[PDB]
Amino acid sequence: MTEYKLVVVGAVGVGKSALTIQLIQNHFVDDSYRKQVVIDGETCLLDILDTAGQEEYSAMRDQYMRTGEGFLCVFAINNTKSFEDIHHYREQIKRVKDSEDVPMVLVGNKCDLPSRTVDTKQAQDLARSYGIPFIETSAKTRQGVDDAFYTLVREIRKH
Amino acid sequence: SGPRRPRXPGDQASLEELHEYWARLWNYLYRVAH
Amino acid sequence: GGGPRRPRXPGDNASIKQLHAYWQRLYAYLAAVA
Ligand SMILES: Nc1nc2c(ncn2[C@@H]2O[C@H](COP(=O)(O)OP(=O)(O)NP(=O)(O)O)[C@@H](O)[C@H]2O)c(=O)[nH]1
Ligand SMILES: [Mg+2]
Repeated sequence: MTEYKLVVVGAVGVGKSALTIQLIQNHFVDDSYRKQVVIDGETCLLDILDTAGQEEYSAMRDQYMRTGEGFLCVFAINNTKSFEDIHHYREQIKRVKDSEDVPMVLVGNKCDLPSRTVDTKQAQDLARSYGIPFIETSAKTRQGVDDAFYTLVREIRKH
Repeated sequence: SGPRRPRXPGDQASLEELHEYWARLWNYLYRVAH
Repeated sequence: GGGPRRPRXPGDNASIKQLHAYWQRLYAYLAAVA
């Protein structure tokens, strides 16, 4: 049973906390941060760090982030600004980790909303340039939630 | 409002209880870091 | 007797600095036992 430390980042209100709660507690409304899962037949223990949208620098927060082995970079598909911000988060992660090659997954959340401003192709394109997977999720319907986290674990294991 | 500090796990806690506590402490400390 | 030493939680009244230490030590302990 291997331990994985996963971190969820992204702009204010994209759904980081809703995704974590859906993964761990299996519900959505509009504490545990650990889950035992079985990925591809292997039992895995996941600890999740659910970060803040409003950045505030501290040496200690960077230390908590550095413990992360893989990162979900989340935007909301109805918030173009949060999509544009993904670059900020990706570069902050490479910087905390002092690595050019950190396991990451691009997550487009709130896909239950028919009114979106970021199209699937736009997001797939960005992920392609990063060399990382793109997964669409809805914390609301639970669509893609397991997939996003499991895919991140597979990404970590590509290292 | 404000972050809930996880309660100390106890000196005879199981490894799983410590693991659960540690993940909560990770998030708590992240939240309160100022 | 002992292998990796289990840290004690610094208490309900602990400072954030004490908990930050505990957080590192508990990480190390849990990793050392795995
Ligand atoms: N329709 C819909 N609403 C969602 C989804 N995920 C989160 N929300 C809603 O979006 C709002 C913000 O969610 P939240 O989980 O707090 O996001 P956050 O990224 O943790 N915010 P913060 O940066 O402030 O910590 C809430 O109203 C929540 O219910 C989703 O998939 N679909
Ligand atoms: Mg949140």
